[PDB]
Amino acid sequence: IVEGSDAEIGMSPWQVMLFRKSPQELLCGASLISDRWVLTAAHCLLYPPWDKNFTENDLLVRIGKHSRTRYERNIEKISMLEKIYIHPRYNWRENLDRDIALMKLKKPVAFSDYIHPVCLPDRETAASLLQAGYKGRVTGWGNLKETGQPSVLQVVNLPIVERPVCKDSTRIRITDNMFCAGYKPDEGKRGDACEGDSGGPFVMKSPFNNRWYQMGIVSWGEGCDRDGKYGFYTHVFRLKKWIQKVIDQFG
Amino acid sequence: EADCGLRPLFEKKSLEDKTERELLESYI
Amino acid sequence: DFEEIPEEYLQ
Ligand SMILES: *[C@@H]1O[C@H](CO)[C@@H](O)[C@H](O)[C@H]1NC(C)=O
Ligand SMILES: N=C(N)c1ccc(Cl)cc1
Ligand code: NA
Ligand code: NA
Repeated sequence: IVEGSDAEIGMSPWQVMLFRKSPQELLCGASLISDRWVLTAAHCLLYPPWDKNFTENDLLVRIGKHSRTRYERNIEKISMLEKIYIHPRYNWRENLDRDIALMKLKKPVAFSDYIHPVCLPDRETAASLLQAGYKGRVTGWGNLKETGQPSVLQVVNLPIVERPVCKDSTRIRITDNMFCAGYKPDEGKRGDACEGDSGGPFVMKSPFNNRWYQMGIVSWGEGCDRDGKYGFYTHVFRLKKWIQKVIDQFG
Repeated sequence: EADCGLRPLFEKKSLEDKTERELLESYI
Repeated sequence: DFEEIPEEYLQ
């Protein structure tokens, strides 16, 4: 995260770190949506242009974390993966359309002060909140600048951007399964996700019921925190029927 | 979950985090 | 760069 700040303890208790077993390293962010399901970006797991195609046994998830690099004894919980599910129409060839994946854990994780699931939006919460100028929050352990790494989880609040401005900022084809967020050059304030934040959550706190909802997944950007560029996020609500179908049939 | 999105150290104790108000103020 | 995690999670 660029131009963010250190998270408070327990501020993002749904935040998950996707961790490579060998060599031991951060791969991506992710989020906890129930005691046995973790949501992330498909490109964290499958990206053939970079020879990336992880299997379950390659990976672990670390839940309840704050420090990036420490083993947070008595706080974090480390879970193995039973199964990866990637959206069947994830478009890694062109523009990362439908950049969404689920991971089922081998055993349920116990909730705690530090470990708690985020809500997924209903149609009405999505319609109400996914409006240009409304701010969400992005969290992760990724790089602090495009060209460096945080001690602890970073947080930044960013406004959703009008769809024409998103489209006019890039040559990539934008789809209805994406939204973009960030400040405009004339707005002064700054901030973005960056390398290593992919797969983590874009959340909004509903003013109707005071619950946090995951509206987006950190998906892609061209650089980090560049003027006139914006971060792109997977539109979780638009893909929720697939999420539900996976959970209903494999959970 | 019935309990989703309510943080133990924040909403469940009626404590506010340092920047959540910035989000609320944008919801106009 | 990362602190070693317990061996039980790698077995
Ligand atoms: C990814 O790997 C699995 C085997 O691990 C394979 O069945 C699948 O087709 C691969 N996907 C691509 C796009 O190469
Ligand atoms: N440069 C990146 N890796 C990047 C990825 C995702 C976002 Cl939303 C912003 C930047
Ligand atoms: Na364009
Ligand atoms: Na920017």
